[PDB]
Amino acid sequence: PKKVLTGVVVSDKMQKTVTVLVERQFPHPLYGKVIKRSKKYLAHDPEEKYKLGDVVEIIESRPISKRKRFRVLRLVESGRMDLVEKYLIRRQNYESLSK
Amino acid sequence: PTINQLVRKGREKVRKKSKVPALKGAPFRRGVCTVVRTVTPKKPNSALRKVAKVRLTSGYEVTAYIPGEGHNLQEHSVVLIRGGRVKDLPGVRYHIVRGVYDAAGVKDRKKSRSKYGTKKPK
Amino acid sequence: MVKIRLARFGSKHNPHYRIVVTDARRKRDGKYIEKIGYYDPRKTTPDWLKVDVERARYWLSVGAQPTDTARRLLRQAGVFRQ
Amino acid sequence: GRYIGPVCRLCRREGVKLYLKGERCYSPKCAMERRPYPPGQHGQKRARRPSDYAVRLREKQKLRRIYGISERQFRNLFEEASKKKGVTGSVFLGLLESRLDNVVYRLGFAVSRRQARQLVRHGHITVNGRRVDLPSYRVRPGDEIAVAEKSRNLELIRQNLEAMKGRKVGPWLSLDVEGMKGKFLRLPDREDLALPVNEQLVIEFYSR
Amino acid sequence: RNLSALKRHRQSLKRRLRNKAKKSAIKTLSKKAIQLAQEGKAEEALKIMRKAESLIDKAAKGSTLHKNAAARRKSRLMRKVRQLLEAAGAPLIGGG
Amino acid sequence: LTDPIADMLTRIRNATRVYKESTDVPASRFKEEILRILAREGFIKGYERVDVDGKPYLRVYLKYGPRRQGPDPRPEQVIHHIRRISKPGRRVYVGVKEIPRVRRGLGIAILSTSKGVLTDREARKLGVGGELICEVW
RNA sequence: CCGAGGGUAGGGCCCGUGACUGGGGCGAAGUCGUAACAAGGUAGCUGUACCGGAAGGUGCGGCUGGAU
RNA sequence: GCUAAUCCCCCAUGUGGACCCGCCCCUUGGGGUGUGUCCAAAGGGCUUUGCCCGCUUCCGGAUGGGCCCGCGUCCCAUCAGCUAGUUGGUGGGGUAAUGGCCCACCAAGGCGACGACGGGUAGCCGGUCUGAGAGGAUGGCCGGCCACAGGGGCACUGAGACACGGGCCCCACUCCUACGGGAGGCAGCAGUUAGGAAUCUUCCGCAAUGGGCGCAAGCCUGACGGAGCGACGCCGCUUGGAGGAAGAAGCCCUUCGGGGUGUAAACUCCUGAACCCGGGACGAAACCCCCGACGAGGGGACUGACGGUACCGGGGUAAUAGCGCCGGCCAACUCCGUGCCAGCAGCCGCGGUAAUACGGAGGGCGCGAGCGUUACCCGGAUUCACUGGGCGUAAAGGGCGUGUAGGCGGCCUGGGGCGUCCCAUGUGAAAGACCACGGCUCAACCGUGGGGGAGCGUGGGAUACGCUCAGGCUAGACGG
Ligand code: SF4
Ligand SMILES: [Mg+2]
Ligand SMILES: [Mg+2]
Ligand SMILES: [Mg+2]
Ligand SMILES: [Mg+2]
Ligand SMILES: [Mg+2]
Ligand SMILES: [Mg+2]
Ligand SMILES: [Mg+2]
Ligand SMILES: [Mg+2]
Ligand SMILES: [Mg+2]
Ligand SMILES: [Mg+2]
Ligand SMILES: [Mg+2]
Ligand SMILES: [Mg+2]
Ligand SMILES: [Mg+2]
Ligand SMILES: [Mg+2]
Ligand SMILES: [Mg+2]
Ligand SMILES: [Mg+2]
Ligand SMILES: [Mg+2]
Ligand SMILES: [Mg+2]
Ligand SMILES: [Mg+2]
Ligand SMILES: [Mg+2]
Ligand SMILES: [Mg+2]
Ligand SMILES: [Mg+2]
Ligand SMILES: [Mg+2]
Ligand SMILES: [Mg+2]
Ligand SMILES: [Mg+2]
Ligand SMILES: [Mg+2]
Ligand SMILES: [Mg+2]
Ligand SMILES: [Mg+2]
Ligand SMILES: [Mg+2]
Ligand SMILES: [Mg+2]
Ligand SMILES: [Mg+2]
Ligand SMILES: [Mg+2]
Ligand SMILES: [Mg+2]
Ligand SMILES: [Mg+2]
Ligand SMILES: [Mg+2]
Ligand SMILES: [Mg+2]
Ligand SMILES: [Mg+2]
Ligand SMILES: [Mg+2]
Ligand SMILES: [Mg+2]
Ligand SMILES: [Mg+2]
Ligand SMILES: [Mg+2]
Ligand SMILES: [Mg+2]
Ligand SMILES: [Mg+2]
Ligand SMILES: [Mg+2]
Ligand SMILES: [Mg+2]
Ligand SMILES: [Mg+2]
Ligand SMILES: [Mg+2]
Ligand SMILES: [Mg+2]
Ligand SMILES: [Mg+2]
Ligand SMILES: [Mg+2]
Ligand SMILES: [Mg+2]
Ligand SMILES: [Mg+2]
Ligand SMILES: [Mg+2]
Ligand SMILES: [Mg+2]
Ligand SMILES: [Mg+2]
Ligand SMILES: [Mg+2]
Ligand SMILES: [Mg+2]
Ligand SMILES: [Mg+2]
Ligand SMILES: [Mg+2]
Ligand SMILES: [Mg+2]
Ligand SMILES: [Mg+2]
Ligand SMILES: [Mg+2]
Ligand SMILES: [Mg+2]
Ligand SMILES: [Mg+2]
Ligand SMILES: [Mg+2]
Ligand SMILES: [Mg+2]
Ligand SMILES: [Mg+2]
Ligand SMILES: [Mg+2]
Ligand SMILES: [Mg+2]
Ligand SMILES: [Mg+2]
Ligand SMILES: [Mg+2]
Ligand SMILES: [Mg+2]
Ligand SMILES: [Mg+2]
Ligand SMILES: [Mg+2]
Ligand SMILES: [Mg+2]
Ligand SMILES: [Mg+2]
Ligand SMILES: [Mg+2]
Ligand SMILES: [Mg+2]
Ligand SMILES: [Mg+2]
Ligand SMILES: [Mg+2]
Ligand SMILES: [Mg+2]
Ligand SMILES: [Mg+2]
Ligand SMILES: [Mg+2]
Ligand SMILES: [Mg+2]
Ligand SMILES: [Mg+2]
Ligand SMILES: [Mg+2]
Ligand SMILES: [Mg+2]
Ligand SMILES: [Mg+2]
Ligand SMILES: [Mg+2]
Ligand SMILES: [Mg+2]
Repeated sequence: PKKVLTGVVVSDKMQKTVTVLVERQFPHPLYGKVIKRSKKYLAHDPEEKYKLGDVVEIIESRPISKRKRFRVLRLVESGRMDLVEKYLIRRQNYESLSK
Repeated sequence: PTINQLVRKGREKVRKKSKVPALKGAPFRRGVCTVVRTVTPKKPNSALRKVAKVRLTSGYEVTAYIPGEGHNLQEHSVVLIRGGRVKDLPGVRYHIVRGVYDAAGVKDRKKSRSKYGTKKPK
Repeated sequence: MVKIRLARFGSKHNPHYRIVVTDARRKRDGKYIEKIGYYDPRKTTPDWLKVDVERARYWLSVGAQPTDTARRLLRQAGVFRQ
Repeated sequence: GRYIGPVCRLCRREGVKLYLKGERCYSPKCAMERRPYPPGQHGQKRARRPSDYAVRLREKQKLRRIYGISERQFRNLFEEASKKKGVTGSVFLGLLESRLDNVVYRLGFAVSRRQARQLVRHGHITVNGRRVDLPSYRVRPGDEIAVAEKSRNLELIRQNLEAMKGRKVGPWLSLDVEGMKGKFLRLPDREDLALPVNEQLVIEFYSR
Repeated sequence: RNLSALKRHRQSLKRRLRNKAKKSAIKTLSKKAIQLAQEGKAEEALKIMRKAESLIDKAAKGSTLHKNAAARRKSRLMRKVRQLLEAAGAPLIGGG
Repeated sequence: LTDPIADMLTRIRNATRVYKESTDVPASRFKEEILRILAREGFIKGYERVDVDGKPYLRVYLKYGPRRQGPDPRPEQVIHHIRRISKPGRRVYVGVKEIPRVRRGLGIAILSTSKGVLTDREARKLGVGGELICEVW
């Protein structure tokens, strides 16, 4: 099937595009422990209906642009700004990891 | 370390330090001798060890041991070398293969003859 | 076209072909599309020939072309009996 | 190839007669009967305590020396036994036994395995009809081990066939004299042979 | 030092001539027709547009155009001509 | 407190090693289900839900061997050994085919499965796997 | 138009090499002394600081891994 | 300047197919339909009112591909910030096709400690090697994909190429020549040279398998099939076997009585590698021809590089042994010579006048057409520790707080079912590996069959623990 993933919209500052952050767990291949890793997908939103904070599902689709190969499938939940904070606070922290 | 610490930093596979760099991954390497002379070994030994300084096809110039009783090496002697240090002559890390190029086998070996490039006798 | 032929396995002076369906442009002993029987030209065992006949008729039915000396080993196994 | 030298020193070193000769093995002119001490300048010197290593080497060399087989060939069998189902010590002795030249010496056609080799090697032997001149043929159950027809009429093989008439032959074998043919019945239970070998010590030699 | 690969190059050169030649005209005409349809000039646009469409599908018969190119070329022609005429209209001939 | 389970098992080991008759661990309908394995398999006499200062606990009744002869008369343990496998630091899960044989059968591995808390034997029986809570012998 | 590359100019990283120079490892068959190990003949060690052919010394503060 | 065609074009013909608009199903550009418009072709051969090979347009199949997405894929953070076609959008261009692949305009975005950017190193996989396993190391031969064809750029032709033995241009190098000019690209098979410790015949054949063109005969095939060289590796085989002294000589030891080499030799008999002589393959039955119907089917014939080789028969000669080691680890001990010298050495260490440790010798141990050395990989190394280590004094607790990210988290109850667990099903190529059997006289090598797996897709299921949502609590924590 076409791969479907669920994630939070973290950017809407593009026109007709949202950045949807998808997260996943998996046991570490050697040390066993369940670990998380996340990844941003640029998702096509022709309708500019998805907004910051939306938890959504995106479906792998025929390529729209360089880097956009997913359309937003459908809304799941609205207003998870607490997630968007998680992401943003991390980016903001980066200003402290330099020299 | 915690399990987490290991997820974060991993364990570190530690490399080996080659003990015969001048070979440049070769089993043997050809050279010419610059200096052919004797060296005094360290405590608690005492001797006059026979040694060649050899300039290599691999760019490197090293001191190599000349094993056996007596040799025929002088300046310009073309020589093959093999790995293996001589513990008691620091800096010497390679051996001259007797019986190869301008390095004769030992005259009159009977025992252990292959390690000395001396042929089977009459 | 897609073809049915003999891929030489075995070894030196000891042939052992696999009657096989492969693309014509493959190499002889290359990845085949499907194995469908074997052939021992030296005839050195009770069954120096075998053929999935139900299959060899499919590939034929859908356009595979056999080699000469495969056509035969398909006749000899009566894939051609009408 | 195989050992091909002074064969008495072997027994002497092992401290045991290995029956590597045939006839002379049984006379009082046997080396081990005259000098049951190890070959060379030092055999009369008092032995010092053999190491664990020593011990297992000796046992292996002995088992190996019996069959006159090369060390590689010995090794390859032993491994073969370590992959093969069951008890390795057994199977190893079994597989060592199923060798042509041994079976031939077992079925009495010759006085020494050494002689039983040259017999196979000189094509004087057969299995299930066909001629076989490979001393290493792994013989299976059911196999008919004949003398060559053209070799049936020969002095050496005659004299040696005559010595077999009512001598009984291992539970895993049958011998039809006159008919000059014999049979490999089954692989030997360990008991069926009684060699001066703690074959356990052999497994232990190769596990280092 | 010789081959019939030479022959094979000899021919390529010649096919190339016929091809380039064919593609030029197709572009010349579509443009001609799109040009008309802008200032349309309804009947004339459509006239030339057919002459292109012919020439397109004709090249597609051989190696010059892959048939989907022809499809693609044709589609984009018609889309252009028509939508141009909608700033003025109305379609004088066929078609369609 | 970060591992209620380990805390329990440890409360036991600690007690069993100074030979207490019982010891109480803070109650949990999951901790219980594990004690319900520990007693059934005969590692403990059993447990009973009691109360300490108004607060729910499980009093766990410990079991040992005979007094012994020798200068150290202390009895053998019935729980010789008990230790977390899966932990909060590293969850440990097994498919059925990879459930361990503790101590050649003589000990068990309690496991939480979606058919409840089982032993290796029991798990293999219903043929399911799960988080490997711990090991006892 | 784009375009291999060529040319001009200025940057960045890396390697080789260099009068001379700084210590380092080793050798040991030497000179000077004896700093540490005993209360090691001024308890030791210490961060810093100033100083002295050299180990080192002294100040300030710290540790005991200090003998009596 | 002339002439032919399966060459080129025009018109005709429209089952169909292409395209715009409308409309129905469908739901990214899928299928259908109405109007308008547009598009086909080549004939050759027989036995000649009939068949064969072609040519055309459409639909489906099969096979081979393009593109796209999830996850996996080394070292340095003494590389921490990177990004202007940059990230998105609208329109167009291009292609078989999506796409910033390309372009114009517009917006100001995209990426980064889950490690961007930068540097270094490496073609990736099936596998291989080691290892109890986990793991480590590796990617040669064989199979799969990729990339490249003197260094670069480019497109043409075409179903397919931006094409190793096709084209264009620029560079570097070399060559040829009649000095005006012109030519090449072995990382195809051999072969030369350079480099190197080091890696092969300028062999034979299309007989076999396969490929290309042909109706076919057939032609081409350095693919391939074989032969040559090289202990490079593995496997197989030989240098004999039996008998033969209280036991020669020589040599070594010695308390001078003797001990060793040694049944070893001699010698006696038996066999019979090599060699000689004769025969001598399998690999090859199709294509074709005959009859039938050019099919099904039956029968005829040709053809073998290797090779007169393997192999079979007959005859027939006692017929190459070398290398390491013998202080301990480690199996194997004495004499002489030497005298901190000459020298050995993997680690510990040996040698300064009684050295089992140097050199020779006798003797001994281990392997044997091999034995040893050097190099490198895993192992021993639980010495990077997941399995499976540690931090008072051995190396190892941050000088102390505060706190971001993260990691982790009490008791009870429900919903969800992400982790987790079960079943089903697809995939998991072939070779290899493992078990069985079988063919080469064995083996190596090779064939047939069997057995599975992780992992990932799909359908269904479970709900204890972890998760998530929701509702309770007071033992943690905070407060009065
Ligand atoms: S037994 Fe036969 S072989 Fe062993 S010594 Fe006595 S004689 Fe020689
Ligand atoms: Mg777009
Ligand atoms: Mg000394
Ligand atoms: Mg040179
Ligand atoms: Mg030596
Ligand atoms: Mg016996
Ligand atoms: Mg023992
Ligand atoms: Mg076994
Ligand atoms: Mg016996
Ligand atoms: Mg082992
Ligand atoms: Mg041609
Ligand atoms: Mg024009
Ligand atoms: Mg084209
Ligand atoms: Mg076309
Ligand atoms: Mg564990
Ligand atoms: Mg430029
Ligand atoms: Mg430039
Ligand atoms: Mg230029
Ligand atoms: Mg200096
Ligand atoms: Mg002082
Ligand atoms: Mg002092
Ligand atoms: Mg003092
Ligand atoms: Mg001070
Ligand atoms: Mg002074
Ligand atoms: Mg002072
Ligand atoms: Mg203080
Ligand atoms: Mg004409
Ligand atoms: Mg027309
Ligand atoms: Mg722009
Ligand atoms: Mg677009
Ligand atoms: Mg194209
Ligand atoms: Mg771009
Ligand atoms: Mg990430
Ligand atoms: Mg990092
Ligand atoms: Mg580079
Ligand atoms: Mg490379
Ligand atoms: Mg291990
Ligand atoms: Mg690699
Ligand atoms: Mg390699
Ligand atoms: Mg390959
Ligand atoms: Mg290139
Ligand atoms: Mg190129
Ligand atoms: Mg080149
Ligand atoms: Mg070029
Ligand atoms: Mg080409
Ligand atoms: Mg080219
Ligand atoms: Mg290319
Ligand atoms: Mg090619
Ligand atoms: Mg070429
Ligand atoms: Mg001229
Ligand atoms: Mg020219
Ligand atoms: Mg040339
Ligand atoms: Mg060559
Ligand atoms: Mg050279
Ligand atoms: Mg070759
Ligand atoms: Mg051919
Ligand atoms: Mg053919
Ligand atoms: Mg054909
Ligand atoms: Mg040829
Ligand atoms: Mg005597
Ligand atoms: Mg004697
Ligand atoms: Mg004598
Ligand atoms: Mg003899
Ligand atoms: Mg034949
Ligand atoms: Mg050795
Ligand atoms: Mg050893
Ligand atoms: Mg010893
Ligand atoms: Mg001297
Ligand atoms: Mg002496
Ligand atoms: Mg030694
Ligand atoms: Mg010696
Ligand atoms: Mg061999
Ligand atoms: Mg190592
Ligand atoms: Mg070990
Ligand atoms: Mg390890
Ligand atoms: Mg650990
Ligand atoms: Mg440690
Ligand atoms: Mg502290
Ligand atoms: Mg600090
Ligand atoms: Mg937090
Ligand atoms: Mg949490
Ligand atoms: Mg909880
Ligand atoms: Mg689930
Ligand atoms: Mg599966
Ligand atoms: Mg497989
Ligand atoms: Mg397996
Ligand atoms: Mg067999
Ligand atoms: Mg197989
Ligand atoms: Mg629930
Ligand atoms: Mg709550
Ligand atoms: Mg409280």
